[PDB]
Amino acid sequence: GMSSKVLFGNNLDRLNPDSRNTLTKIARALLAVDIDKVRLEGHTDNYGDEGYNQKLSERRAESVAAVFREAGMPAANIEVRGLGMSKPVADNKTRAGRSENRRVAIIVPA
Repeated sequence: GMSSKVLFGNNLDRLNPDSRNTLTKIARALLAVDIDKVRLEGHTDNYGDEGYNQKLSERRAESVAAVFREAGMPAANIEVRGLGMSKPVADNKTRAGRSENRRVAIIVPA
């Protein structure tokens, strides 16, 4: 369940109930131990153009941000960033790699 990486289907930007429940637990844990800040970075595969992917990455990051806000984390303490297709961690040549690029990274910055 719990992971810093949240995955999405091809061209999708929402969260199913299992994902939302997992993310609520992460959010509530961070709230409980009085963490200052969470940074949510949205990402895409490189299919489609820069702008298309930029906006998709923003929608993904916002979906995750909303779960943190609903759990009680103030918006002022959440940094939401879409990086589009620019910072892959896996191989866009393959389905498996593209799948691992379709993500939000949950970060607790120092």
